Amino acid sequence: PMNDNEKRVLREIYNHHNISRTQISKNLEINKATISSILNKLKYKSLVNEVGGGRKPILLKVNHLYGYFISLDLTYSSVEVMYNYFDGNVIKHESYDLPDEKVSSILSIIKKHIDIQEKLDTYNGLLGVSVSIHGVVDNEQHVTYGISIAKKIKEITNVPVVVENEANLSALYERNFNHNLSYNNLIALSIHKGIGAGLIINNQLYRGANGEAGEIGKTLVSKVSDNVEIFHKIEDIFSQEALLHNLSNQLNEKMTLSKLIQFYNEKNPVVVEEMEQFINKIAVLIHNLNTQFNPNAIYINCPLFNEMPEILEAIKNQFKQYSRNEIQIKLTSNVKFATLLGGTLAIIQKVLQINDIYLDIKA
Amino acid sequence: DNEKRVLREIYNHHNISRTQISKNLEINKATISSILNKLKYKSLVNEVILLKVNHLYGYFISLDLTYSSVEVMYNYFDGNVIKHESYDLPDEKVSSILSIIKKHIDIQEKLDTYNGLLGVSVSIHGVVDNEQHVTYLPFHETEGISIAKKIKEITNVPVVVENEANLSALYERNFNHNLSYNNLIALSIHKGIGAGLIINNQLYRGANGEAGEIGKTLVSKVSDNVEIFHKIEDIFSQEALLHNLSNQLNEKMTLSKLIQFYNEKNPVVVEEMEQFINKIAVLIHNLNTQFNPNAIYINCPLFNEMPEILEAIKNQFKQYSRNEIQIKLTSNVKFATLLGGTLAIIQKVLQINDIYLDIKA
Ligand SMILES: [K+]
Ligand SMILES: [K+]
Ligand SMILES: [K+]
Ligand SMILES: [K+]
Repeated sequence: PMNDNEKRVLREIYNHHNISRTQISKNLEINKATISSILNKLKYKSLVNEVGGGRKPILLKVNHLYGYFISLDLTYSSVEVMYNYFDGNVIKHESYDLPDEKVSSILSIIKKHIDIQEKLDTYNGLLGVSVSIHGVVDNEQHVTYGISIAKKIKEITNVPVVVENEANLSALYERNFNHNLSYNNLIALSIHKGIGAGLIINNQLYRGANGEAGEIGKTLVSKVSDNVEIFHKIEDIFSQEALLHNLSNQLNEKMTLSKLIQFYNEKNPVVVEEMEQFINKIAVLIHNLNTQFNPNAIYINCPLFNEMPEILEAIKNQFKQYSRNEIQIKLTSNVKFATLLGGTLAIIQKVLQINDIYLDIKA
Repeated sequence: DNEKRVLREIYNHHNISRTQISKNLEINKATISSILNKLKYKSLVNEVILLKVNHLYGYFISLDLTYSSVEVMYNYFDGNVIKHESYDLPDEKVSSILSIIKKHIDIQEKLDTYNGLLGVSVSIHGVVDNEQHVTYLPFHETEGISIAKKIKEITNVPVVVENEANLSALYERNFNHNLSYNNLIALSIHKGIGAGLIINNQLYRGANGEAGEIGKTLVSKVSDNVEIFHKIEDIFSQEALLHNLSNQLNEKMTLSKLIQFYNEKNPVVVEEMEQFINKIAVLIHNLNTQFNPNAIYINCPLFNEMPEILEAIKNQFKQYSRNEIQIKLTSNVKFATLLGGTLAIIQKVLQINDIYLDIKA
């Protein structure tokens, strides 16, 4: 009957660390008697606990032992497995090598290394699974890029499942990480094999009509050759994979990220020249994203930049040649866990059926 | 605010019964009758069984500051057009705009309404930040003057200032609300390239009011082994097209001359048009991969004069994408911007955020 007000009070508890009963009442404009009644039902269901002059305030927190969630990240070479308490806090994290591209190999890892009957000292055990992918998910949870990998995971685990693009999940993470700065407009820019963007617009993850918003890697740019204008996808020019493939052709050897960093630190001229060009293209890309979306901030997740964070200053310096806008240009706020923790947020929101959980999980 | 909800229902459903309002809002008939009696008492609503927004409560002014004119639209309280006037703009000066406003608008005139002028919307070819500061006005000389403050001082009513493409997107939202297109773009192609963005049924302006300033996107061209970056509005805006045809044909090219030379099948013009159509198709593909809207509404004077070019854009778009995005021309050539302005001032004065009224003239 009071399902909505129970959800509202629970959301306040997630969003405000050790909030008082009276502060919940004030935030929601609901009388103290009704807030006390709602809290008693939430305490009775083991969802919330009380925290251990004049009257002492009653402080509330989410009961981390109510159950746990699993956040999965299906990368190009691994299966990342994160376990989170009901309050979002990290229990443990594991990384498994992915022997090949097969979905069967992913499912084999999930079956072999995840014990779904394990309660991890929680009352209800596994409550839900988030799945992060390097692909496109439509608004009806269909992976569009026999049976979907998410539905295959839903059957193996037998709990609610959410599937989402990795850049979209990282943007949810950045929304909550920078919520204290009120950055209600931001972009999580992903540069790896492709170029992807997680878009936060007016504090909401914007997915577009088909879940393809922020598929910036597919943007077409022209180059006139032999008096013929040819269009190319920007991710075929300056994704990290395109940079490595280009350098493999120029140096006539197989280039890996580790070799690129080594050759760059050694100041190999072919690599230095290509890096200056790559840095310039990314600076122009940030300018273009700013004139299109005009966010408060952009958070770049590029393995090369995470290994050499000083390149952020070269991007910022090159950006100044094109624009005087004060957009915050940053690297990802959490190299290891932004995507995984964004997944934790998405599964919490789905299982609870509560939007705008602003919880900033520190890990 | 149930009083605001009932008023919004009456705006959104022209002639709605007391029982239909009750059903739409899930509020009992007695409370709806009580709310309606207060709204009738305030002269905001009139009876026709059916309820209508009292058009004689007052009126609004919607202004459009174009490159060469000051467009002045008068609207009743229900949004209906009273009249529209167009004044020549002698020069770029903001002082000349204010002189026209002071000379041709009688703010004491009630126009048979009870309260007279209730508010003014101002549409500009430029950037307005979220604090109503005009931060970019390319074809007009500001001279330090605050458009918002100066029009508010002259008219003594609430004033909203907004980008023309943003106002056109607000107009398309109302026009295509029955199709539930909560994500759309109003693409403006004239001297520059601009976009009004509707995201999740709301006008998205960005952190500085610069969202959709797509004309400033930089693209590179290698010349004499040097990579040079250019703003796309300097390459394929309508002005840029006319400029490159002026250099190729060695004569001053106007829109009227372009259409004439195109219909005559002048080879320089026919090839440049095929290239222009292709660049706009790629632009729509790029906007779709960036924003992925339900629909895009293009406002380009060349396309409004030759609407069949929409089919050539749609055909060329299929070479790049299989997406089912609706590609259309503006739903109202003459008044989308002005009527979007009417909507923005109605929403501001009433403090009601999702009004879907669709008048066309
Ligand atoms: K990445
Ligand atoms: K995305
Ligand atoms: K100003
Ligand atoms: K705009």
